[PDB]
Amino acid sequence: YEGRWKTVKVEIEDGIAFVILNRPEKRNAMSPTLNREMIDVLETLEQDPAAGVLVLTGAGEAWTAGMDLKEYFREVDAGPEILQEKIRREASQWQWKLLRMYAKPTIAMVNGWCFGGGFAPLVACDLAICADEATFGLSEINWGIPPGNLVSKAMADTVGHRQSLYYIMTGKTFGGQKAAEMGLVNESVPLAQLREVTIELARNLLEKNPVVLRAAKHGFKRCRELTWEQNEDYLYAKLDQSRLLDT
Amino acid sequence: GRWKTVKVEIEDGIAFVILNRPEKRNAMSPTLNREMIDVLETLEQDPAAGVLVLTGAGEAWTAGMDLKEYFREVDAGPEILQEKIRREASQWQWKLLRMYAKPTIAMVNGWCFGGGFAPLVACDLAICADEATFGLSEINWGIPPGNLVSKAMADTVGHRQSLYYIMTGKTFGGQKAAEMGLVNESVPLAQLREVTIELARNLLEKNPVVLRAAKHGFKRCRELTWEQNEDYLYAKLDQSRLLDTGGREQG
Amino acid sequence: YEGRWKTVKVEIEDGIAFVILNRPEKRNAMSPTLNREMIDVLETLEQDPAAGVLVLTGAGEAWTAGMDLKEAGPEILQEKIRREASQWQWKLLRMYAKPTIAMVNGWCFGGGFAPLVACDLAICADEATFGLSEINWGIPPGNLVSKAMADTVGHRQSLYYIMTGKTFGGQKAAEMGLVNESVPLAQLREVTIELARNLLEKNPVVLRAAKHGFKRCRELTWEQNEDYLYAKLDQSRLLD
Amino acid sequence: YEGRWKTVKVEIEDGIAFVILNRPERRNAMSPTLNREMIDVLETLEQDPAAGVLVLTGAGEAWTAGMDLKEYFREVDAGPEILQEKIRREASQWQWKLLRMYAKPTIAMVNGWCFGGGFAPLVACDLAICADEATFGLSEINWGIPPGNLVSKAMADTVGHRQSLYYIMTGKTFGGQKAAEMGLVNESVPLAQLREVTIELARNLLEKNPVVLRAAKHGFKRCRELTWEQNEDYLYAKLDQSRLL
Amino acid sequence: TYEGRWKTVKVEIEDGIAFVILNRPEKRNAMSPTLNREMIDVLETLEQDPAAGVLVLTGAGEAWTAGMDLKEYFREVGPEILQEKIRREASQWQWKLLRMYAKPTIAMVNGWCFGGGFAPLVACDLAICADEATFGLSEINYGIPPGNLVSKAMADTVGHRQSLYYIMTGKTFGGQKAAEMGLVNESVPLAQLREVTIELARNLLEKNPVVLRAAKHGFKRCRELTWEQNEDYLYAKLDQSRLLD
Amino acid sequence: TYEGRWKTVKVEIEDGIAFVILNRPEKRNAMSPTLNREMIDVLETLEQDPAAGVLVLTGAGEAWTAGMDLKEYFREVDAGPEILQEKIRREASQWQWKLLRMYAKPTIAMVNGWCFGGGFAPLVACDLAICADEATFGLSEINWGIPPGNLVSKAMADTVGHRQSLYYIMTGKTFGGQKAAEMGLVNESVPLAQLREVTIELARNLLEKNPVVLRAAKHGFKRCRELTWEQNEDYLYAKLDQSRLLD
Ligand SMILES: CC(=O)SCCNC(=O)CCNC(=O)[C@H](O)C(C)(C)COP(=O)(O)OP(=O)(O)OC[C@H]1O[C@@H](n2cnc3c(N)ncnc32)[C@H](O)[C@@H]1OP(=O)(O)O
Ligand SMILES: CC(=O)SCCNC(=O)CCNC(=O)[C@H](O)C(C)(C)COP(=O)(O)OP(=O)(O)OC[C@H]1O[C@@H](n2cnc3c(N)ncnc32)[C@H](O)[C@@H]1OP(=O)(O)O
Ligand SMILES: CC(=O)SCCNC(=O)CCNC(=O)[C@H](O)C(C)(C)COP(=O)(O)OP(=O)(O)OC[C@H]1O[C@@H](n2cnc3c(N)ncnc32)[C@H](O)[C@@H]1OP(=O)(O)O
Ligand SMILES: CC(=O)SCCNC(=O)CCNC(=O)[C@H](O)C(C)(C)COP(=O)(O)OP(=O)(O)OC[C@H]1O[C@@H](n2cnc3c(N)ncnc32)[C@H](O)[C@@H]1OP(=O)(O)O
Ligand SMILES: CC(=O)SCCNC(=O)CCNC(=O)[C@H](O)C(C)(C)COP(=O)(O)OP(=O)(O)OC[C@H]1O[C@@H](n2cnc3c(N)ncnc32)[C@H](O)[C@@H]1OP(=O)(O)O
Ligand SMILES: COc1cc(C=O)ccc1O
Repeated sequence: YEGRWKTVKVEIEDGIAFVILNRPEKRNAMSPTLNREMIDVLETLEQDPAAGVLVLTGAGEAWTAGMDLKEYFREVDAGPEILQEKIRREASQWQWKLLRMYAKPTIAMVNGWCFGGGFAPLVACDLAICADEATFGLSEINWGIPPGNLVSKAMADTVGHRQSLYYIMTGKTFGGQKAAEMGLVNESVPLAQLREVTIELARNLLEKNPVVLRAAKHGFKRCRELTWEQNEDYLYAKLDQSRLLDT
Repeated sequence: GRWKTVKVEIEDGIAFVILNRPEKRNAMSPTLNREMIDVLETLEQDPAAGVLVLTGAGEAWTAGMDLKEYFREVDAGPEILQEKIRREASQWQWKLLRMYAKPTIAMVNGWCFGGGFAPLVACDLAICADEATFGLSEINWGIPPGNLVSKAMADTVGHRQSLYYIMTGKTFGGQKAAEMGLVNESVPLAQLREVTIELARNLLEKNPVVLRAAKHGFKRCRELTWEQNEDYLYAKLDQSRLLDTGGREQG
Repeated sequence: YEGRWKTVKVEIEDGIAFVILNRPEKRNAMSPTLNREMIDVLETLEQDPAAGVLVLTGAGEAWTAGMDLKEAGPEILQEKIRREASQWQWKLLRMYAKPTIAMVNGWCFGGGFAPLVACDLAICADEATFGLSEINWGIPPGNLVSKAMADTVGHRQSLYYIMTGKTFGGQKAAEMGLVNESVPLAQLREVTIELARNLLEKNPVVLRAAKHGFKRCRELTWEQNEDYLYAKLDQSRLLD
Repeated sequence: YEGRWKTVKVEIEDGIAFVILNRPERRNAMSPTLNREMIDVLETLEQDPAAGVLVLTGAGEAWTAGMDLKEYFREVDAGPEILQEKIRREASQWQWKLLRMYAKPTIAMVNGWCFGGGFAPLVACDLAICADEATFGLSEINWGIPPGNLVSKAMADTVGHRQSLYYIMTGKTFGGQKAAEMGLVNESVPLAQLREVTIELARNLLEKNPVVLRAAKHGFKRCRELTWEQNEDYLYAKLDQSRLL
Repeated sequence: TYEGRWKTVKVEIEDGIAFVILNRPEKRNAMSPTLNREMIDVLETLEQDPAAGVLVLTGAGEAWTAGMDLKEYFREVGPEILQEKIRREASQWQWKLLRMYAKPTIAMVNGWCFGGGFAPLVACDLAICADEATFGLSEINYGIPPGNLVSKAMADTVGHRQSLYYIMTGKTFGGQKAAEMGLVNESVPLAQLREVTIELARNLLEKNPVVLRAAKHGFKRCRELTWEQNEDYLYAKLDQSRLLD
Repeated sequence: TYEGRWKTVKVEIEDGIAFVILNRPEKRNAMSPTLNREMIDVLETLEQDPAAGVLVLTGAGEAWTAGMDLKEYFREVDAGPEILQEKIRREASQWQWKLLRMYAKPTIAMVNGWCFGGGFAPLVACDLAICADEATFGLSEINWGIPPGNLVSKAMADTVGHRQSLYYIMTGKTFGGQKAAEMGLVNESVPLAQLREVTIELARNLLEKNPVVLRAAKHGFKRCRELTWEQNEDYLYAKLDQSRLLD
């Protein structure tokens, strides 16, 4: 994995795969290059047995500062309209299509700045711990666009109706304690203890049968979309599928 | 003096829509309903108005549906009159209001009961007075919550707490309303107007069409799957770029 | 109702029907027998004018320690066994005719979460312990357990407790929104009763419309609900 | 109602309110005037006990040639955005917001051309009889737009998946017989028999209790959206609402 | 044997085919609450009976079912709460147990099918009728909208325009029209009804029962789910089938 | 030239029409994990290729497709790691409907022959379909001892009536091209000798449309099925306006 990707670094320690967004000089802004590389990282790590749990984090002071306004636009305008379709799909592909129902447990370790488009993979990640010192913001409004991709849904899934509208509509920033209070993350802790808390959580997840864990996490995310009567069918099916697959 | 039961004041781009039946604690009559439609429709076309703040005259925000004024009409006409009277209440309370073209803030200055919860939650954001008292009194009056009241709770207040207040009909204060997610914030009545106006000013700074796309998109995306939203939210983004004449000039 | 059921007791006092899960020796673990009796209990108390409100609680230290793992046959029996669990836990309970309160006096694990959340309201003891232990036993949550969490507990929290299987006490359950409130055990029965009596002062048909409407409206758009809620209100006025 | 509206006529006979789109010189294209008049028509006939069933039909050769290319699109598109959104909302308001769950039974009586945007109120009307000679078309694609407003959903509700995509994607026209065969309408008959057949259906409808008829038709259109288990609750509520009212 | 076991219903099993015979022919198999309760017991019993691999729901005499029993419902109902129970019992067998029943089910519609009979007709997986069978949603003419899951049964099997026509008019229709509309798989002469049904039952009996159950259930659920929801759901059913088989 | 490019598929473009030919006719175009991976590549490639205006999905030889490859797609995957199964299923879904159902360009299935089981997903993902009278269809899954996997049962639900769908799923009975057209599974059935001509005529019609506009129209229709009227008022107007932008 060393030197494999230009904009991401992967460090696998004893079952825990740290996936590190690695454009710290651009505050880990999500360029099309990065989107395409994160797709390869998630696919590759899915099939790597040494990666039992994934921790998504950022190099330097940012977690991610959102979409790369420059490189995204640079590539999009260099091509015909239909290029935008491909470029948008690639962002969705790693941010949540692969990530939201990922085969392996995932934890967002939010060490610093998290803006705009970063909310989608933040929520696609199963659980999330952040630094008190981290700063969040849905700054789309202040740039003259509504939240794009699945950002507004990420909010809708995790943060109350009123709170979600306040932050989307104002673009106002908030810290890690506020993010845990509003339910965006599981926990906010001082940055000095971020890695410790995250690793403790990752090892607790490593204790469980991966196939059983997958059945439980996926079934929970899906169940929110189904009625009780539909869930009776769906949730038992996931139960039974787990039993078949769990080996 | 355009409306009998509602006053509108526009200052620096903020339209204060003031429910104006204080003698009745701003209860919602069919007249009020009909006039609120006209108000929302009027203000929508008013380039001077960039944010709406929905508040009450006197001590109440609204004490809810005016039940005498409702029966006055419903029992003087055939069954089908009820259809029209309900459509009119819904029309301003949420059909126009929930997905309103312009940003909306409920400034809950006081009493908020019953049917008041629907326009409350229809309003995008809400700041109340600490001193405000809310309640879902419907149950003690012998009816389940009418109109969209129960959905308004569902959208903003946890399952357990929603059931509790619907089932018991117990009242709660602004702090507890903030706590449960019904409103954004609760502040002392003495600071309610200034707090709402600073929020309102923030919102006037935003591109209107873009704010519209953002707030509508959020409310609708709650109903859709992630994969349905991929399609819907990008559509709202692209629509916002077209309709905003405007410009989006970050870039 | 004395002596009527092997694994449950019903005790009615002045409109309040206490339904007491009664296998203390196995921490009120839910067996096929218990499931069948609970169906009978629910159907009976429905038609009994003496029960105005049901409070679902547990004998001894447990509320319920979840499905009974010991209490094998042809494949088709599993269909019936699963259906019987569902039938009382939420098919009858979630939209029950009468107001229901869970009184969580102690241990609440696994499959207990389903009737916990089907119960309309819930008060628990500070000393009670809850957990979604499924994961530690090697199954995801069965039946309606995960949806039960989805309805009451935030996304992050739900996933945390489901994925880790970590236990939490009464105060945390109230803070998460799992139950309405947590009181010391010493005051659980009194606080529960005060709530029950409050609900007993309502018109039952109206209360029913109100609590059914709210649970269903969560599933419907605002436009659907304009139709559905007014329908429930009018149905209420008919059934008076 | 004689001379009440500029672009629509209402002629009531024996409990049947014939609502006639009345711009035959513009093939009944739906302009902002017509849209606003149609709202007033719907609201008025709702409260008029003389009207027991509405028959939606068109003066001249057309049922409706769709939205007014000039007055609804071209003149508006250039004007204030906020007015555009209001104009769209007014089109919806009569075409389906009031019409799809209308208090009273509704029949579209499709005497001729039906294009584009006419498909929304077509499907909002409970039942529909067209003439064999009527021609239908989702011509939007050929005019450079996808179908606007609720037109696509009007198709989705009544015409199977492959046929809907076919007619939306090609914009090919189809006659009344094909319209009945695909499920867009209930029946197609020669134009010479259209009024008779439609009146006979209206008379059947007029024999039913209005409130019960409302509960049944509303309930059906809503139930398509709900699960069986949600429907147990909802449909029994509609039945009980019906008994109350 | 189940001979003489129930008052209003008969079960006769031949070679794995369980004929469930609605048996109040003097009352055209009207569904009283006694019949509803007995049907609950029948479904629960046949579920666990390995002799029964497929269930065929038919009616004694000239009716399949004339719908809900007017007299015996309106009788057994005061106190209000009793209606809750009676309505449940009706739903319990008609579709709560039946629609997602563990074994494959076939409606064999030999005659009259009205009103409330539509719920179990469509809960049954497949259906064959006689050309001579007559159907109608007479609820409108009795002054109630269709109750229970009747309107959804229609919504699942019959096109939008046709369902509204029949619901709003209450008009009757024969076996051939029932098949044309999609309400049943096939209409055949009465003399061929039993053997066609049996031929189909024999085909179903040849399948792996657990697999058949996954397949029929997953189809009916998938109608309610989006494609992305069904990727998850349908693989879960497949994998569940592989476990349980 | 796409000549020689993929092992198990061919692309031939004539005048804006990209014929995508499933090409294992000696295996009746059974869909192996190789063919699935390659079809993902084909669709991403053709999406960005302005020479391709409309895709026609068809089979070499006597088959359209005989369904998933029992040997390469089921048997051999079953012998592999569990986590591999996850990727294999995803890669089948990826070309069959995740890219294909809302594909950017118009699609037509040209069903020249056998179409079984797994075939039904990409059959209905394709916007339009013409088949030969001589083609034979079947949901054979039940007779191999599985329920329909992947999206097959949803493909049937979207296109074929409730009664007919259960009948064919439950019995496993085959049916011909005319009956496929009658049931709503395809748009039309013609003799095989005319299949190509009729398909190209349709494709030529489709190529006259503004692609961005055609895309909005077919996508909006598919999605509107899932939404209520009030929802569609929002969504369908968003599609119309997005179209006016990108157009
Ligand atoms: C669609 C959406 O995602 S909307 C969200 C878009 N992103 C944002 O609104 C956040 C934008 N960035 C910021 O607010 C600031 O960069 C912060 C708070 C993240 C960091 O502040 P600072 O520590 O003062 O660093 P600074 O602003 O100098 O940025 C460092 C470099 O990162 C670049 N950068 C930061 N964020 C982005 C971004 N989203 N896209 C592209 N470049 C970025 C900066 O332009 C700067 O470039 P340069 O020094 O090579 O010219
Ligand atoms: C499908 C689902 O519901 S997920 C499973 C959810 N439930 C659980 O994880 C709980 C399992 N049980 C426990 O963890 C413990 O019994 C506790 C914490 C509830 C209480 O523990 P203690 O106070 O130490 O008492 P203890 O464990 O000895 O319980 C005594 C009896 O209860 C029985 N019991 C408790 N829960 C269950 C159960 N869920 N199934 C079967 N038996 C149970 C024990 O087997 C034991 O039986 P015995 O006396 O014949 O040997
Ligand atoms: C979303 C939408 O609704 S997109 C638009 C969809 N509508 C259509 O495609 C139909 C367009 N119209 C036509 O194709 C034809 O007019 C037909 C087939 C209906 C009738 O054809 P003809 O009998 O030959 O009449 P003709 O085309 O000359 O129209 C006669 C008058 O009606 C007008 N007219 C017809 N349709 C419309 C329309 N949709 N909007 C505005 N005016 C219309 C014509 O402009 C002409 O008026 P004018 O001479 O004052 O300019
Ligand atoms: C809620 C719902 O399901 S809506 C009610 C649905 N049913 C209907 O609309 C039709 C009711 N019945 C009929 O129309 C006719 O009985 C038919 C067409 C089924 C058969 O007609 P006929 O063969 O001429 O027989 P007839 O009308 O004499 O009925 C025979 C007996 O069955 C009884 N019966 C038939 N249907 C019902 C019913 N739904 N409920 C109670 N009794 C019924 C009749 O009252 C009659 O009783 P009797 O001889 O003991 O006095
Ligand atoms: C979920 C799913 O998709 S399960 C798969 C469902 N598919 C089916 O039920 C169809 C299976 N195939 C058949 O029934 C037949 O092969 C038919 C009707 C399509 C064509 O029959 P024929 O013309 O007699 O050709 P035949 O059966 O000899 O097939 C030719 C070769 O294709 C292979 N083949 C055909 N279908 C498949 C398939 N689905 N998977 C793997 N290999 C296949 C055969 O094994 C044979 O291989 P061989 O020559 O290497 O031994
Ligand atoms: C496209 O993948 C699959 C298709 C099928 C069709 O029956 C079954 C299992 C699968 O994995």
